[PDB]
Amino acid sequence: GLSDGEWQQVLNVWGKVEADIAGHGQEVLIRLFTGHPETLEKFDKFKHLKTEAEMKASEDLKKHGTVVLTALGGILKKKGHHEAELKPLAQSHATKHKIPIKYLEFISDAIIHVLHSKHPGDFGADAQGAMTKALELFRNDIAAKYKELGFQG
Ligand code: HEM
Ligand SMILES: [O-]
Repeated sequence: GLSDGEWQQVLNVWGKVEADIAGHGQEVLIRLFTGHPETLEKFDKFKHLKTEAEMKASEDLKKHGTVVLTALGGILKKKGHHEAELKPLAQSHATKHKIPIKYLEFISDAIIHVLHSKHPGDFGADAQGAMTKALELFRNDIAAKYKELGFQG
């Protein structure tokens, strides 16, 4: 798990996201979709986004980014005691949305990238370490639920 000190770093970093949830969420999704176009195909409602300009101009994409980061933030604030919050997300992503765990790895990486891009020089090595541990814990707990379901893709 994460130490108390690491959790404090995670939630300090998260304050930066909370100042502009929509902006961070949009950039995370655009980073995901442009780096990994297969992920866009999982979103019937974003499939029409044929260019990054279209992605940037999409208010519904920003809206979904808000939904995604709001959910993640609620999970992070539980500091690992997130079974109730995480189980339903894992199950909806496996059974309804059909999201392979690889794509959760991709979005975790996107979050780290966006944090550096939006806060260059203000996302220190300790902060990156702590946030990485938190995202790995999130991903790994989802992975356990995916295994229960026998879900791969
Ligand atoms: C940080 C990781 C993620 C979080 C916190 C998250 C959160 C959410 C939430 C809260 C919803 C709405 C409720 C639900 O259906 O469960 C949702 C819907 C959805 N998610 Fe995610 N998600 C994540 C990653 C992903 C990834 C990586 C993909 C695909 C590459 C994805 C695909 C979808 C799709 C297709 C929907 C339905 C969208 C719609 O048509 O309204 N999610 N997600
Ligand atoms: O999502």
